Amino acid sequence: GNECIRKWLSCVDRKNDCCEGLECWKRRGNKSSVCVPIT
Repeated sequence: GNECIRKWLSCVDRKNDCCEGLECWKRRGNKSSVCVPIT
């Protein structure tokens, strides 16, 4: 099924929840870490 945080989503306390292919990246203007696409 689907048990993970999609892309471009807030991951304040869910850094290890980001879906496959994403990483909890901290922002500056947003002030809230979000799952970003990794290479």
